[PDB]
Amino acid sequence: GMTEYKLVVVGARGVGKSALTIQLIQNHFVDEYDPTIEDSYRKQVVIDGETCLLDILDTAGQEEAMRDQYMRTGEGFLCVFAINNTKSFEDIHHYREQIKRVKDSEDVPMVLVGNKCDLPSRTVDTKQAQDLARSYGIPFIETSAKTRQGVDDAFYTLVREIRKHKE
Ligand SMILES: Nc1nc2c(ncn2[C@@H]2O[C@H](COP(=O)(O)OP(=O)(O)NP(=O)(O)O)[C@@H](O)[C@H]2O)c(=O)[nH]1
Ligand SMILES: [Mg+2]
Repeated sequence: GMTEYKLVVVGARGVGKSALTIQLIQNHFVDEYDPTIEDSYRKQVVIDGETCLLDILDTAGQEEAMRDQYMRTGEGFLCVFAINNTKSFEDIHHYREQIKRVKDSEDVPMVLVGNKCDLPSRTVDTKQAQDLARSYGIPFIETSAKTRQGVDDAFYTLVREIRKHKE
């Protein structure tokens, strides 16, 4: 595609940032846990009639100190938590606050992603996460990288949010 969208996937360790990205790009589910330092991907897609290029940065999970470099370069952010990891959900606000500080824009293209919805051990209610997304004024998408549930939707929705912001 010709229009380029710089997407950045952030969230706590182990929530499925890489598995989501690899499902989007390569269409398979990675069962292993290989911790990320930083990985870059490219994908040509047609969204809303426009062929475009997704430049995706798959980042290292936070330990608490997100890297300013990709918070400055990224145009939109996938903020990922796991529905069986209450702490990863509580962590989200710190990630959004760090991005908003670096951007010095009150609106920043973001999508909240609740991943691992295929698991039977949910501790984060869809309600709690929806309340957060509504307060931020951003979309909330539940995903499974394993079942591919919501994966395209999460990334494509983020591109739509970037489109409204830059234009
Ligand atoms: N059941 C299930 N397991 C998942 C899902 N997404 C990821 N996992 C599993 O969770 C583990 C961590 O996933 P991974 O994508 O590596 O996480 P990450 O957020 O990239 N971790 P890091 O920040 O260290 O790079 C792996 O064993 C992976 O298979 C999902 O939707 N469902
Ligand atoms: Mg990873």
